[PDB]
Amino acid sequence: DIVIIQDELSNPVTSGESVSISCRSSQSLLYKDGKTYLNWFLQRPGQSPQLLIYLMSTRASGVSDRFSGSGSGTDFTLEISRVKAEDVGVYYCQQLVQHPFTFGSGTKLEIKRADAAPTVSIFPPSSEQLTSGGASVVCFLNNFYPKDINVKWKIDGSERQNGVLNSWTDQDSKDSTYSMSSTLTLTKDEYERHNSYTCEATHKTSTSPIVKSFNR
Amino acid sequence: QVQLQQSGAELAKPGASVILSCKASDYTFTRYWMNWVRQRPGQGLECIGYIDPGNGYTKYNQKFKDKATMTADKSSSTAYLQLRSLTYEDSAVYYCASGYVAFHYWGQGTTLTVSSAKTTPPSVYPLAPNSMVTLGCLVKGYFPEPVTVTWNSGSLSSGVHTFPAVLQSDLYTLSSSVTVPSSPRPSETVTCNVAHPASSTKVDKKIVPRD
Amino acid sequence: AVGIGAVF
Repeated sequence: DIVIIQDELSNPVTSGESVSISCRSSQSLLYKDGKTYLNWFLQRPGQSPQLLIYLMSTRASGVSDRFSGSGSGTDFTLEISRVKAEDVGVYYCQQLVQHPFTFGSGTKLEIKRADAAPTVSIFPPSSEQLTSGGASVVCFLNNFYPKDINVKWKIDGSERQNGVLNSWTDQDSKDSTYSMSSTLTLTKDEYERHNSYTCEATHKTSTSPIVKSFNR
Repeated sequence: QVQLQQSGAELAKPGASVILSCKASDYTFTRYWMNWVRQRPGQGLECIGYIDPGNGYTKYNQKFKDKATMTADKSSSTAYLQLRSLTYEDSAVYYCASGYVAFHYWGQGTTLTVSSAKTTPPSVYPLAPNSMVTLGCLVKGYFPEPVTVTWNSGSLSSGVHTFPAVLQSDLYTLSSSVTVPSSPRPSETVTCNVAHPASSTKVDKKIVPRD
Repeated sequence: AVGIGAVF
C-alpha cells in the first residue's frame, strides 16, 4: 500500500496570517492522465469529514477561496491564506491513485485569541438522582482561553480527588474558547454528611482561583 | 441535495454479523461509486472498499477482505455493508460516501459497538442552579454509545456545550450545558432532549428551579 | 459507474 504522512502545527496559529499543512506520500500520486489524485478534508468534532480539495488543487463547491492546494508528485501542501476561527479542526490528506485509498493520521489546527476566564457554574445533585441513591455534583468552566486549566474540589474546606471525572471539548469554532466538565460522584449516603461543596478553577487569568460553591 | 441516510447505532456480540445501510436520494444512485470507510475511536480514517451500484462489482481493501461484503439494491437505492465475525476491534464509526467527485458527499456515522455487555438506557438528570444563567442535563449510566443531546428540539443550539462521554465501570456518563439570559428562564421553558438509538429510547427533561 | 477524483 501507499503510505501517507502529515506534518503538525507547532502552536496555535495567529488570526489573519497564513497557515500551511503538508503531506507526503511513499509513492507518486501523478497518474497517467496527468492529474494528481489527492484529497484534502476538514473533520470537525462529531461530524463527517468535509471535502475541501480534490485532484490536489481544485476547490470543492462552496469551500472558501482562502483554501488552496498545490504540490509535486509526492509532496503536497494545503494553504489557508487568512486563517479564521471557523477553520479549527482536523485536516486529512488522502491518496486515490491506487487501491486501497489511504489517509494520513490528521493534522490538528488551533487558533490563538485573547485570554478569557472560565464561566464557573456548580450544580448540586438533582432530586431525581437522590431518589435513585446517587449524588453527582457537576461543575462547568465554560468558554475560557487558553486550554491549560486545572480544577480542584473541596468538601467543607478539604481537597477532594477521589470520585472526580473530567471531560474537555475541542476549540470552539465561533469564539475560539475551550470548555471543560467536572463531575464529582458520591453515594447518597456520603453527600448528606457534608455541608460545603466548592469547585475551583486555576487559570492563567488570575493568580488565585475562581470559586463557585454552595452549602446544602 | 444529494443525500446519504445511515442506519442507527447498533450493539452486537463477538462472532455475530451486522448489516449497515446507506440510502441514496436526490441523485441517480446507479451513476456514482459508493465508498465505505471506517473510523475507530480516537483514530484516523481507513478505507474498507467500494462498490458500483449498477452491477454489484466490488473492490475491497484486503484488511477487510473476508470480513466485509458490499451489496447494492437498485430498486430501493440502498447500499449495504455486512460485517461478519465481529470483534472488539471492529467497534468504530462507519461512513458511506458517493458522488461524481469521489468522497464529495458523506452523511453518516453508524456507531458500532462490540462488547458482549447488555444495552442499558441512560438516566437523564436536570441541573438547575445575573446576566446569563447556565443550565444543564447529566446523562448517566448508558451503554453503548452514542447519545445525542438537543435543547428545545435544536432551537437553542447556540450557547450549548455537550461534553465527550467518560467510561466508568463499563458505563458511560455525559454532561450537557446551555446558557441563556436571565430574562427567559424560568419564565420560558428549557428542555433537554436525549436520544439513545441503541435502545430506541427518547427522554425529555424540562429544567425546573429548585425548592 | 462514472466519476472523477479517484482511480477506481
